[PDB]
Amino acid sequence: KVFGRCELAAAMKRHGLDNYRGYSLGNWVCAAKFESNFNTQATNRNTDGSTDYGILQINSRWWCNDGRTPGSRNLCNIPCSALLSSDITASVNCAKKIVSDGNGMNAWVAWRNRCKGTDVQAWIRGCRL
Ligand SMILES: [Cl-]
Ligand SMILES: [Cl-]
Ligand code: NA
Repeated sequence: KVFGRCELAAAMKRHGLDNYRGYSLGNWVCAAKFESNFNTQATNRNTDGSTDYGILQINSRWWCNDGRTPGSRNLCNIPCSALLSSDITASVNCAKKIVSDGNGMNAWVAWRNRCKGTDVQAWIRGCRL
């Protein structure tokens, strides 16, 4: 499923991401835009053989099991395929654990390089929330 920008903002808000760990909703929408282009089915393979899954491109090296990242962990206790659902609950619940691990949203490279220090509120402007 490819979310609209306001559609995704409303779903993230319902799932508790607005101001979660001090990150306003615009940060989460901005990160999803540049990580996956709002596409829940996005996958990308990393150099170390791990793979990023879903609308927030969560890495199998640490966070989910795809059966093909040797020595990896599964800290969100989910199959990586669950991160590709049209239902974003699994992605949100896992992202909540990631952003709480000490490094905030710096875990997402696209957020650090393209969202951090910008007017992220522009990503939710005009949306009914
Ligand atoms: Cl915002
Ligand atoms: Cl980047
Ligand atoms: Na894993």
